[PDB]
Amino acid sequence: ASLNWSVIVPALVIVLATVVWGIGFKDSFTNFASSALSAVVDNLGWAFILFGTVFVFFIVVIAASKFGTIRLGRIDEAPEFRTVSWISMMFAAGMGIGLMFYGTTEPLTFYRNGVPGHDEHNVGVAMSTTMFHWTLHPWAIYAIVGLAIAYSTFRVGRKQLLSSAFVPLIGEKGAEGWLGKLIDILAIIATVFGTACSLGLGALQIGAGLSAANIIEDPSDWTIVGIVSVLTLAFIFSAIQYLSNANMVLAALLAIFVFVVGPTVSILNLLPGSIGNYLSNFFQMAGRTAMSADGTAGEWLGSWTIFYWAWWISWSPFVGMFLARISRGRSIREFILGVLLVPAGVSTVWFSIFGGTAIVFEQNGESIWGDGAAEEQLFGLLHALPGGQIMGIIAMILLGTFFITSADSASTVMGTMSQHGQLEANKWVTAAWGVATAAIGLTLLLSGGDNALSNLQNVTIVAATPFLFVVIGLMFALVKDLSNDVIYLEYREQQRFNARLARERRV
Amino acid sequence: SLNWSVIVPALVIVLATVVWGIGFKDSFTNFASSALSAVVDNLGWAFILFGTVFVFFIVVIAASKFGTIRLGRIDEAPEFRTVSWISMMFAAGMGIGLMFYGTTEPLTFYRNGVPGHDEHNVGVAMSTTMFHWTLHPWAIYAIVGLAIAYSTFRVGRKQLLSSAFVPLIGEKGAEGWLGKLIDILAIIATVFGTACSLGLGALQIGAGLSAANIIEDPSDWTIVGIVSVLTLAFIFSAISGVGKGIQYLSNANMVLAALLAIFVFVVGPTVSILNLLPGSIGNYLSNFFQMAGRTAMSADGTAGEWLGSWTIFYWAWWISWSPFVGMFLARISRGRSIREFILGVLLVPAGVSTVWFSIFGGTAIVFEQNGESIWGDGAAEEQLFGLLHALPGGQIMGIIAMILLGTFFITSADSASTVMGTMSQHGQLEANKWVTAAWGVATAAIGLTLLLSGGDNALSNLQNVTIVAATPFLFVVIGLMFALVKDLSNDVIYLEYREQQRFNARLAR
Amino acid sequence: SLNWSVIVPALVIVLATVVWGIGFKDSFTNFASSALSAVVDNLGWAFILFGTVFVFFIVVIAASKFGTIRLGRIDEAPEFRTVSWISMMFAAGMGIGLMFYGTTEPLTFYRNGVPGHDEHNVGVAMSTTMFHWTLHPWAIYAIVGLAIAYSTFRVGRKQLLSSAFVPLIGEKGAEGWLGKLIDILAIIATVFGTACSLGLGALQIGAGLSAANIIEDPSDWTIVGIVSVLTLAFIFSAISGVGKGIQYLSNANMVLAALLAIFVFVVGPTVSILNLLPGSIGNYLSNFFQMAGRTAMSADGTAGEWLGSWTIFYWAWWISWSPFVGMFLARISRGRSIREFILGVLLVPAGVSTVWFSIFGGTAIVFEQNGESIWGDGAAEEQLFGLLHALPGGQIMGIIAMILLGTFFITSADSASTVMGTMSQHGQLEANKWVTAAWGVATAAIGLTLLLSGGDNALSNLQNVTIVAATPFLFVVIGLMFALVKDLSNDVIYLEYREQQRFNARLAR
Ligand SMILES: CCCCCCCCCCCCCCCCCC(=O)OC[C@H](COP(=O)([O-])OCC(O)COP(=O)([O-])OC[C@@H](COC(=O)CCCCCCCCCCCCCCCCC)OC(=O)CCCCCCCCCCCCCCCCC)OC(=O)CCCCCCCCCCCCCCCCC
Ligand SMILES: CCCCCCCCCCCCCCCCCC(=O)O[C@@H](COC(=O)CCCCCCCCCCCCCCC)COP(=O)(O)OC[C@H](O)CO
Ligand SMILES: CCCCCCCCCCCCO[C@@H]1O[C@H](CO)[C@@H](O[C@H]2O[C@H](CO)[C@@H](O)[C@H](O)[C@H]2O)[C@H](O)[C@H]1O
Ligand SMILES: CCCCCCCCCCCCO[C@@H]1O[C@H](CO)[C@@H](O)[C@H](O)[C@H]1O
Ligand SMILES: CCCCCCCCCCCCO[C@@H]1O[C@H](CO)[C@@H](O)[C@H](O)[C@H]1O
Ligand code: NA
Ligand code: NA
Ligand code: NA
Repeated sequence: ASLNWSVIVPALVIVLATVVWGIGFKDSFTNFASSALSAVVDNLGWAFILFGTVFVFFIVVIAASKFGTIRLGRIDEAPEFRTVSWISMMFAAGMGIGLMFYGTTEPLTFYRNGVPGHDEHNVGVAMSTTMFHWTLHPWAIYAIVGLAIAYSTFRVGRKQLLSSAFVPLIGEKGAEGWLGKLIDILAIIATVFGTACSLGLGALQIGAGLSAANIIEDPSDWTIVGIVSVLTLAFIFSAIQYLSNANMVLAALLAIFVFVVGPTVSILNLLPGSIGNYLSNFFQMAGRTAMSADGTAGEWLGSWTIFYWAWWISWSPFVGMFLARISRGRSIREFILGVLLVPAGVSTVWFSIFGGTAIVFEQNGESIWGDGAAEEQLFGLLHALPGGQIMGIIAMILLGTFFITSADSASTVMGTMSQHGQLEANKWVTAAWGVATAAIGLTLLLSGGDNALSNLQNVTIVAATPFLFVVIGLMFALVKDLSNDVIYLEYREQQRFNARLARERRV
Repeated sequence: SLNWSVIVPALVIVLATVVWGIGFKDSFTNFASSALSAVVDNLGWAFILFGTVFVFFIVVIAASKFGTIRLGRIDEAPEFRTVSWISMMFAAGMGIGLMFYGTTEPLTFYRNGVPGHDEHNVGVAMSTTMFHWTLHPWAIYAIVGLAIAYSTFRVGRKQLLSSAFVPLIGEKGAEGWLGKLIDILAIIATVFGTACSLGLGALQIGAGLSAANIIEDPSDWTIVGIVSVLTLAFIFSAISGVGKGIQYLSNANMVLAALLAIFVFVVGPTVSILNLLPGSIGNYLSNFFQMAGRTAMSADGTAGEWLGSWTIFYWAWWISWSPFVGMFLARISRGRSIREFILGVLLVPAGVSTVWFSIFGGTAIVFEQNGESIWGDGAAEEQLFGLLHALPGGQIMGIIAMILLGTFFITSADSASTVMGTMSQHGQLEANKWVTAAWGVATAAIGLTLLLSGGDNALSNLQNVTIVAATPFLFVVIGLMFALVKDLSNDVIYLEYREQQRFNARLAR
Repeated sequence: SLNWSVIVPALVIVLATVVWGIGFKDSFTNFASSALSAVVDNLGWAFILFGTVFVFFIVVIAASKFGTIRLGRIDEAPEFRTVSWISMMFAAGMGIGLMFYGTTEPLTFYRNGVPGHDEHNVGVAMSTTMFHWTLHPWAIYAIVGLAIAYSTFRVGRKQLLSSAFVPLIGEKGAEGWLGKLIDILAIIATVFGTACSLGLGALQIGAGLSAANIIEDPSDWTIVGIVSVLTLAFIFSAISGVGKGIQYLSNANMVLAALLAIFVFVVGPTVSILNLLPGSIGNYLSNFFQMAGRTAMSADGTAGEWLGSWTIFYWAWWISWSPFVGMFLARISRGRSIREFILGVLLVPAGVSTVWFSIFGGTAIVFEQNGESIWGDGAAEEQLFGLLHALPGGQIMGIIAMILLGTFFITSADSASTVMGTMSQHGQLEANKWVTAAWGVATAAIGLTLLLSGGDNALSNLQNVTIVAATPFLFVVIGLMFALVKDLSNDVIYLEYREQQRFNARLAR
């Protein structure tokens, strides 16, 4: 049995090529990234937008059908994790700097400028579209992949790999053929690029925060390299439930502080308004394409919606693998519902607090927009409240933990996929994957410079385009696998044997 | 016998309110206004959010596996015929809200508009009226009635609100201070809700008698006489015990309501009404979750006063009526599945309300459009008769409207006094006559005080007081949601199969 | 064993219509216009309300416990392959409506707008097209087909529309005057709904021939020739009934439709079509109840003309096609679950329609936006050919569209004639050849008289006559809902248990 180097060599060489290209040819690299972004958006925004909603419909249908009763493993099998631990490690493994970066910038921006098909200065629209971007589509994508891997690995006992879940469509040989290796390579590439995007955004935010805190006058690239090296040493020392709990506690502390000291009643007013507007406008936002607003929503979608849909598909491999790991013995209905609704509620509360505070300030006359730097909005908001100077440090500690709870899980899963789904993989390969993620993030940030944000968005969309089709195909693979279950095999066989009525009619 | 520990606090608060209202009608009004402002500003979000959470919760309970549990033993058959059951359900749960706001509400929303929408929009008017009168209120009633029914029949506990919280607080908690507090809150909510209904009924009857020329001056003594008659009835009803007064008056209510609705339908713009019907339902389900999200931050944060006048007042009113309506619903729903109940309570009254508002609001809106407006001086109690006198043969339908105004009240305020006696006698099905009479007189008193104070308005005071009185019971209803979930999850049929999971969880480690 | 009592009433109505249309082309037009106005004004609410009630009803029936029943002997299996089954359902369910309104409808709504919305809105245009062509119509078909299938296979009753009403009127009623009336209404609706399609198809073929410049100028003789050809086919195709011509022609229909769709998709704005697709479904599902609640008094009360032209006409058209399409759907759905037939009928045709309207309406709208408008004179019968001639290699596609029109009509006309034969022969599967030929000739004659009358437009006359003829059958479908619920509830599997619950209720003391 040959070792799985056919999935290691291509990914390494591709990422090294990307690194050298981004270093030595910054202008050419940026031009190529922009051109690829334009092509991908123009030709596959429809695919992203359509299947974003098809995922949510598919997941609800699966949990409301006969398949919901199944359990992940042998019949009447019991779980191994407590419910509270299960959710605490669900939310903290599939989240990063997304909430901290776009907690304030997103609803405030949509309030100020508006969205296609709607006029500016509409709090309901701002909050509804934020909830759209952060509540049910993103976690439906994770639920589909996690459910597929959990079904493939526990009920059927296959190896813990993405290619395994495709066995019904392609067969065991196909799982071990070129197609399975291609799927694994695509998964690894998507993981690396998604995590690089997250690392870059988080580093930018930490740099802006340190600049605001007056520790540093101007954020230097050397500071970013130092931060990444510190993270490298930290995780290397590490190589988790404790860190997940710490993340939840720190996030709760910061949210509670802002809620108590900010406009409490306005936040609590925005809660029901946010949820109601979200479900009023759910399919009007899901049906938004480049042909809306007389064909003027292309740029907005490429900047906001398609970026998010590609971003959350980049993280689907390693988040889905983790969720499959931590969901042994749970029913399908319980997996799907925990995953889709607990993180959705957390995100709702987070965005309500921070977006509501920002919008209330913008209404009162005080402004935290400033120059419009998306990386300094959080710290501007905090410095607009008493005790912000001490909560900045808690925000920085949280930021750090949000990527260390995920990068830990990205590297572990990437090691797993490179060893035929072994529970533990080579430490050296894990270190190499961590270094690769760091290197990709750093080169993207440096190459982008002024346009670092846009460069990250373009690259993640390009890298995540291939895995959209993998996730689409995995829907059919999961359906076929669930249909062909031991419970219903005999019944469907009886119907198939009763298929002689067609022959009788032809007679 | 009688508790004597829930009665005394309740009577003390009622008498304090009465003396405050009569002795100092300016201080009372000022306090009511201040408390209303504070309550709205600090708990409108609670009212608005949980109004919708109730509907979601009850729909999920009906749709889930728990909707098969019968509200009796497993081999149980309903004791009431479906038509009689639903007739009593509607007659107990709807007082004078369809008569008072049948014409006023859609007409007001057409003329003035609604936050976040342009005026003179018939679809919006009808949709928001249906929002206020269809699903959200009967969802509250279904939750409370289901909790009490499950507590009393399937588990056999005492017929009280406290007994439904045994899952959360246990028997020692249901007999301690918390049980007494819940019973006192339930009694107070019932008294204040019924008093608000009594005040609105008295106002409407006075206006009607003015219109019909039976009495020239609607002075205070006329209102006292109206309340005295309205109390003598509804006290003889649950006292003489000469027969099935409750069922006979329920049937009379339904018959008179049908008669008046049919009259207006035939003599009014029939085709316009029938056009409104599908339009009303479509625009409702179109804007159902956009109205559920309307709050004090909507319309660029200027919708507070409108919500205080319309939505929060309604949500408090229906919450305050929840205790005794829920107890009655539990009473007449033995041996009915947890889904037949949750779908005969949600859907039948919602359809009746839809038809009622379609007919009356459509007639009013069509008259407004055609120039024969009936707004007059804007008195909410002078709309219906103003409408009725605008149709041929309507001069003799004022009397039927009054008879109907009365019957609606008598029927529900006889369901309320019976249940209050039951609560005050540790869950005795057949309450004491004297306790029933005392609660009826207390309700009448409170209604009279609320009406007399602030005579210039006489309507804002009712809304302020009912919101303030019903604020505490919102949390009781939410706790009822959790208690009901726990009690359904801990059924014997589910216990016998789920115990193995807990037993084997430790072994599997 | 011909009926001779259902045939004669239908024959005299058809002959009266033909004579009136031909010999008096002014009186017929005036009467049609007057009847259309009256019917719309007094029953638009009925059409609009029950359109959505049908969708809700069929969804509930598929979701409820009745979904598990099989439409055959217990533990029976389907007799037709799923792909062939669905191909036949789509090919018989619809004829020349996607070829006629594929381009005209979305383009018209994009240009002029719809009531309550501003013009030049792509989302609105697509959403309302989808509304007219996706869920409501196939819901009507599902209801009627399910009723007939359950009456015939599950209960072994006769294959008639009167038989499905046995639960409500009893066997003596099924052979009584009411059964005869229902059968006559079914035949009349079938004839007058198929004549509408024949007229539209002939008009479009004439326009296409004019566009191709095969004929110097169209004349009534060309229309008569086209109608005669389309009658010879569909009368020469039902004669044999042994060579399996219907399945082969259905497959040919699907193949040619796919070919034309693929050509337009590849050569037209592919990316814009693909952009519209998810946008279409989203906007449908957003404004699904906003459109369901659109009636004659929406948008300042000027939606009457638009509704009568578009939505009520569509509703009436599909209701008129319901008898024969439902009987055919029942015919080819033996031994399938109720849920599997209701999903197969509702969803696959809805998806095919969505894709069709995307590909064609999207191309038209994109051309409108670019300035290459295909509107021309505005005639609805040549928008498609203008569109095709606006694309490279669109000259052969003219001929392909013509053949597709022909096959479209033939596949449904054959089934209509066969079902009329079964109706006229007491539900015999194999009808007499002469009855089939006579009914085909009657359909052709009605189409011709409708087309000749009102020669200036010839389309408004078709719409008026279709609405008038399909009005009576709306109530037959509404009654079919109740009949179906009664027949499903009283099933053998449930009859053995609900008796216990009924007996226990009576002794509830
Ligand atoms: C004025 C207001 C009017 C409108 C009100 C509408 C709002 C809700 C009203 C209340 C409805 C409660 C329904 C709950 C289920 C009850 C039945 C049950 O136990 O079986 C369910 C079933 C359990 O399986 P089962 O045991 O096989 O069920 C059958 C039983 O065996 C038992 O079988 P049985 O033989 O005893 O038969 C019982 C019978 C009882 O059924 C009924 O009577 C329920 C009727 C519900 C439909 C609407 C109300 C109709 C009222 C009929 C009576 C009219 C009276 C007058 C009132 C109206 C006046 C105008 O049938 C059912 O069991 C009902 C099945 C429900 C199927 C789905 C219904 C939705 C249809 C949607 C059609 C439209 C499609 C396009 C949508 C486009 C969207 C953009 O579970 C499900 O399939 C789901 C149930 C829940 C469905 C509704 C959920 C809400 C709708 C979506 C809301 C939007 C948000 C969605 C996402 C969430 C986040 C936002
Ligand atoms: C989280 C809040 C912020 C929003 C975040 C995004 C999510 C938005 C949606 C939030 C609403 C969730 C509604 C509840 C979900 C279901 C929860 C659940 O577990 O409930 C039961 C799910 O039950 C259901 O059937 C769900 C029904 C949901 C109905 C929709 C909500 C009500 C809508 C009311 C308004 C209607 C009118 C509006 C029309 C426009 C579980 O039953 P079970 O399947 O475990 O039982 C076993 C049995 O075998 C089942 O047959
Ligand atoms: C824009 C306007 C919108 C208007 C919308 C109006 C919607 C109306 C939808 C009505 C749907 C009713 O569909 C419903 O189907 C279920 C299927 O089990 C039937 O269900 C019924 O079956 C039998 C009694 O007959 C019982 O065993 C069962 O408890 C009962 O619920 C109901 O008799 C029928 O009423
Ligand atoms: C404007 C017209 C009305 C539009 C309404 C849009 C509504 C969109 C959002 C749906 C959210 C569904 O959430 C799921 O519900 C399932 C039950 O259905 C649960 O099983 C599941 O757990 C839970 O996540
Ligand atoms: C505008 C604001 C709208 C807010 C909408 C929020 C909607 C919340 C809906 C909660 C529904 C709870 O349902 C129960 O859940 C239990 C736990 O899963 C089940 O055990 C039980 O069976 C079931 O009845
Ligand atoms: Na994390
Ligand atoms: Na009453
Ligand atoms: Na056809």
